[PDB]
Amino acid sequence: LVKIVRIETFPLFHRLEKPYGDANGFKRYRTCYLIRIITESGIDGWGECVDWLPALHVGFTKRIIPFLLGKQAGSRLSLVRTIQKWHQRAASAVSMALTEIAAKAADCSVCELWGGRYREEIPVYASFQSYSDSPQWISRSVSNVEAQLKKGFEQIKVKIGGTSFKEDVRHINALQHTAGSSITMILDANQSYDAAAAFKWERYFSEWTNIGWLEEPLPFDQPQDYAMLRSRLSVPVAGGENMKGPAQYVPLLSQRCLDIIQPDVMHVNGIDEFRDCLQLARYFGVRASAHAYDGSLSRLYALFAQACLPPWSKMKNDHIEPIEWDVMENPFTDLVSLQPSKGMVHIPKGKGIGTEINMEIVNRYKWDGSAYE
Amino acid sequence: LVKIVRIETFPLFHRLEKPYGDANGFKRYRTCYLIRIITESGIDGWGECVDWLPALHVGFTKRIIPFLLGKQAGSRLSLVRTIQKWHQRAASAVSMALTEIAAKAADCSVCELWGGRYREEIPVYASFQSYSDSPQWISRSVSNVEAQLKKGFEQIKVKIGGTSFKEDVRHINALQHTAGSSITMILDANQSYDAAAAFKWERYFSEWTNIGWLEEPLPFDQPQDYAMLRSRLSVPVAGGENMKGPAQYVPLLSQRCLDIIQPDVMHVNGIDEFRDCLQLARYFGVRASAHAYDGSLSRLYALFAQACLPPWSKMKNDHIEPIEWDVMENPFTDLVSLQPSKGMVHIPKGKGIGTEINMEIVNRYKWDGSAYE
Amino acid sequence: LVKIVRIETFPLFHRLEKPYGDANGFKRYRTCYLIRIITESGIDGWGECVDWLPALHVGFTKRIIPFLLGKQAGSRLSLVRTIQKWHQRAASAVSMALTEIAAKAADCSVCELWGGRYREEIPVYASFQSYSDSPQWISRSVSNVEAQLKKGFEQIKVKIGGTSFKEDVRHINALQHTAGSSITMILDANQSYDAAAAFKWERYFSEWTNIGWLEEPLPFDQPQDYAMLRSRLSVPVAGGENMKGPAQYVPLLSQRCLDIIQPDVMHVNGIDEFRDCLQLARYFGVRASAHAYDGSLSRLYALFAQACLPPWSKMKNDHIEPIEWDVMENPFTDLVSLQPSKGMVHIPKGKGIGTEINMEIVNRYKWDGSAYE
Amino acid sequence: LVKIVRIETFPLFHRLEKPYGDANGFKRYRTCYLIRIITESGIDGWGECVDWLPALHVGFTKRIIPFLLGKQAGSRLSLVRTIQKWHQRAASAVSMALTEIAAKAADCSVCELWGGRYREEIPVYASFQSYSDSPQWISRSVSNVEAQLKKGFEQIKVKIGGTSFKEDVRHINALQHTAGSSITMILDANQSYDAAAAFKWERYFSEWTNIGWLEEPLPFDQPQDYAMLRSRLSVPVAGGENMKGPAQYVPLLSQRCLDIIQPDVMHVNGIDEFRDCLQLARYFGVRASAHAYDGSLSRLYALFAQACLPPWSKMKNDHIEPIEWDVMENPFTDLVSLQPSKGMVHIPKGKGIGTEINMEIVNRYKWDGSAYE
Repeated sequence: LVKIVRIETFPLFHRLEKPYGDANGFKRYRTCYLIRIITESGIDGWGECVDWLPALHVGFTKRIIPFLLGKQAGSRLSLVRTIQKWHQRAASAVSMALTEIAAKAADCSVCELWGGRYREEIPVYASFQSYSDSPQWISRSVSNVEAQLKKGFEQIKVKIGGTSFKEDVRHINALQHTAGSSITMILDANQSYDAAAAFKWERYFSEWTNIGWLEEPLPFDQPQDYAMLRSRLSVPVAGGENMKGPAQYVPLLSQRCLDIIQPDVMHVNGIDEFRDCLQLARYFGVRASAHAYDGSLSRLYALFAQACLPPWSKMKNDHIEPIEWDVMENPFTDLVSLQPSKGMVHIPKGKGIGTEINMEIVNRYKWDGSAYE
Repeated sequence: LVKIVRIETFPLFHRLEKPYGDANGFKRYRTCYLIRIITESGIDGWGECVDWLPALHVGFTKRIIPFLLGKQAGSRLSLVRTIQKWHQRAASAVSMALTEIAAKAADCSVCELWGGRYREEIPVYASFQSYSDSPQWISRSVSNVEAQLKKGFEQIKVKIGGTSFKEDVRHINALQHTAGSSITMILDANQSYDAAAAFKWERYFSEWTNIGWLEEPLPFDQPQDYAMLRSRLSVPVAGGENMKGPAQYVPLLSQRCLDIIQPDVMHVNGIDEFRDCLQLARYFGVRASAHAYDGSLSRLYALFAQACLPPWSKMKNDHIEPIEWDVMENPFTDLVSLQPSKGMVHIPKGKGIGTEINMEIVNRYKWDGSAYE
Repeated sequence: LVKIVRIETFPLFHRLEKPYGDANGFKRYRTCYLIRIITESGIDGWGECVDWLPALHVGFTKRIIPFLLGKQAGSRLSLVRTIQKWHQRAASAVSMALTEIAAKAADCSVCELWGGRYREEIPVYASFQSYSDSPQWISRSVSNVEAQLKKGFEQIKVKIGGTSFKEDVRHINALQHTAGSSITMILDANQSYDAAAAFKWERYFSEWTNIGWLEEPLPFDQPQDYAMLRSRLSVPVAGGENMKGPAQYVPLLSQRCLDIIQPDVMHVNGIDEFRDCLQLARYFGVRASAHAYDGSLSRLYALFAQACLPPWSKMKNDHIEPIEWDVMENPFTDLVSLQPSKGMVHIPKGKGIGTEINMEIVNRYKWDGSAYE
Repeated sequence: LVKIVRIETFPLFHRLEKPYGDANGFKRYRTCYLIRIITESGIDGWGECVDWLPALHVGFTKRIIPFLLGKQAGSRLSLVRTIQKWHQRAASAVSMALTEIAAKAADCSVCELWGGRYREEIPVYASFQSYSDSPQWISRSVSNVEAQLKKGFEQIKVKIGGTSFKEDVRHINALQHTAGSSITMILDANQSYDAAAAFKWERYFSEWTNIGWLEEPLPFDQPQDYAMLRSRLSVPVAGGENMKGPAQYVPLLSQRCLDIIQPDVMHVNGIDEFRDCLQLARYFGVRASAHAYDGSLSRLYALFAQACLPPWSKMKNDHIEPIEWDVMENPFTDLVSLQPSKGMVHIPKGKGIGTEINMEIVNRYKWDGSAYE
């Protein structure tokens, strides 16, 4: 029954050396917002969220923190529920810090808190923001992908739908010729297309044997269009990274819209809601591969969640979905000291989250408090 | 700490002084099967299941126990999932025992283990096996109901569908005149009917203001008949107590078959799958009221689960569903010293399950090993 | 392995003393066509069909009999299958004679041949052809119904849809006032109506408590209209007496068109196909009440079939559907000596069909071979 | 004549010399449970079921046998329906025994009891448990298949879905090169996949001309996923071996889920319910090919049933579906002395089941009462 006594906030900001992006445009910076909740006993817990920092920082300092102080850290479901009404993304960060506190007070790991892992290794794919601001963007993308293939990644994700079909195809072709067919390739459209535009890829999908899935080809306004497209393509369709929770997945799965859902710990209403998304997928007989582009601490929670997820198939060697691993310039990957080895992540087994937040990163990237174009 | 070293079994049996029943026939006895899992550190936990005792006992002693000895008690998800292949009922009892151990090892209650409760009290309804083997069965039922109303139950469930509509209407009318409109009445058909037979009640549902729901009017073979009937009645329709897990509820809910689902901790694959049933209902926007007719220790788990469930409505004093409380002759109701007052059950707050199994009852009703019927 | 050696035919004809009818018009005569198949061993079997006698008699004498002679009586499925291609109604008669032969050669009853009865008593309703050729048709119908109520029939079927709604209502009202609410009344429209015309009865159905079902309100060209109407009425909808077999029921049941199907032994492809219709209904969760207006020997087979049918409900006193019992002038009711007693028929238990064909009737009503307006 | 006076039980057990399996894991032993029901007159009959022997044996000796003693053997429908409540598996064995008794008492074969056969020979396919515990599992499977092809099997079934697509394709390719296009190949996934995983085979189904069907690609939780996948593949889809009866097939067929249903005599509620499964398929216009992997005496019943089934097509030499023939190490294949020649099984024509249970095998493999695994 140990009360919350203090909460520290760490808005983080990093201007990118070279911009990159996807169909929505070029990213110029990366941000992160960490929280540390400290209880009466001294047991503490960390959380992570990502949103526009001026608005996010006041959400915490002016409303969430004053609410949380003096509250019972153990009333996790209740506290996260009430905060969800003010800022959903903040709510996810709080849910992480409170889970860490719980696991520590219980003297166990987070996976143990959840009833024990099924496995201690989780596959990851290298996730690229393939567009850059250069006429030579295709050759640079090819070089970047080659670099990561050297590291033993066997699965990659790259961007499409930001330029004409003809030009995207040239890019994908160039990657096929370097990577070869033993590398699995995922193509992310970031909702650029309509059904007919997406379908133009089918003639290539008919030939290629190494396409993992087609990701977010369409916006979600018309679920029936997803069901339509899915039944026409020769590769799996994934999506849903901007869904807010299990309730929003339910009708997409009832309508047979997707082969793979992709909840993001930070977009849904916290880690328990996130785990419910994964289970929902299992119950509907569909796959789940977390979106985690902006995560590091949150990404570790997605890995814990995957480790506690039952197999999706009876294939001895192919029965757990990979998680997204951002491979672009981003110092926040080091907030936790955990990296893949040959496309595989080994789950920390220690108490709480089994690892520590890298304070050098926290300190180096302290946000200067200013508005950032 | 938690390696499993010993498992004790307690088959229990009670011959009824006076038989009672429902549309499936008369119950002649009650049974219960308790297990006590003991770990290396001495931390123990209890589970309960119910099935025909000769076959259940051999399943534990010859398959389940030999498998569990030497296993790590904290690998709850994994172990339950493995046992679920040989025996779902057994897996449920195992899940409960492992949950108690987990909470004890964590030095918290089961509800705190799950992220903390939303509330401290849960409503219950008095559940009756209304039919007796007697021409005077209606008068008897009336007397039985009046007895429980004196204890301040505000909601009851009684049986229909075992005899002609005309005679069942006589029974219900008699109850209506004695209990009056302050008392909520739940009618349970136990799958006796087809849509047209069930629909005959509508002309009375048109007049009455105090029907809680119509329970299991039909078998579940044809889900579409449920959606059809639902749209025709003036009262909610509940069921699904014999569904084996959340995956079985999914198509029913996608098809808008039920107003209320009624999972049973002992019929689904364990306490975590049971809790997933309740979450699934919430995400589909349907109500969830646990079936708990057999069961005492499993009934306690159903109450913990309901305490950790967010509200179903925004009504200040009508936003959590009741749980079933068997009010018929059954000594196993005392296995756990928890009873409702004025139709409300206060949830135990102490470490583990916050209560002790009554060894007096366990010893008194030891099954003597004889086969029955 | 006993061959068919001889087959005798008995076209029967009876001019009605006073014509009666339904929405299709007045019946002026009744006909019956009996067959007797005799095997090498002397074991014989009877069958019954009903169709226009000139065409039916040549179907037998010129094609079916010459086919059947020298065939193995025991190859029932095969022989009935092949004859179905020439004349379906004849095929039913053959299937009956061959079943009788089988039961006799096996030294058991027909019910035993089928794996034993569930019960030995079957409820029947008195079935009226309510229209007569008189301004006083309502008073005569009232008198006819009163006469049968004296015999202890508790359920009746009468005709509607042959005249304006206003006039039919006057007739039904007159019957309600004599019979009272302890008599169950069935209303047969013989496909007179469209959805809107049928629905006009709903205002009366809203008031009456003793309506068994509404029978064949619409033609079957548009199954969706049945599904539509069923969901709007306050009484069950029955039909399907002109369906040719199980395959034709399947889509009506998949579309939730009917509460009760009504196969006719003589319209479907013989008795095994007929029993399959009954089982199909059970599997779809719907009721089955045989059409049997023109049957006597065939009616007995419908009774055997009902006796071998599992209950439709869990109601101790209401779990088997009645069969149709023609109560109009018709000497062929006496072809077999079996009559209801207070609305209940007791199934003959003896070997073969447990009864004999009444040869006095066969002889008295020999068809004179002439065309009959 | 047929009062039941004695019932003898024969649990049987065989430890495999070399384990084999499918995507669910490796089989280590085979079991069989035979019953012999003896009537007052000395007429007896046999039944077979398969389940975990300690629990199955107690179910018979303590519940089923005590119920049957003194009952009339000719009340087959009733007795089977009562037993179906305690134990479906047991009811199946009981149904078989009572059917043999019925046919014997009738002095005819089982097929004649059912109305006579349509045909005297039924095609079978060699069914393999393709996976072995060995790096050389592919070569072994190839050798095993070649061995059976030498016996003139023209159709085989092999296992997929237990390992990665890539490795399963290697296995199937190896089989294709050895067996060639004259041999029909059936691929059985044992519910390993989701739709997208199953659909990966389509690019090979596009090339191959000799695939019989794809068996159980998916679990049956979401029927709509089957209809979806069916419309995308170039080969028929079969399944349903774990459906409990015709009522469970109805929604699958209404929804156009399957090209082929695969009832199992021992998994449904008896031989009459099994035959209803096959009839249901015919009325829905779908194919029916019995699952018979375990079973020898029950396999014989499946063959009798198929001999009494009308053709599925109008193709002179391709109008009856094959039945499964287990070709793996299993001494219980000889319990009944019936084997295929050149992939065809000739149906026994003699009274009762036309054959004797091999008491040498029954005695050799007597279960010693020890619990296993």
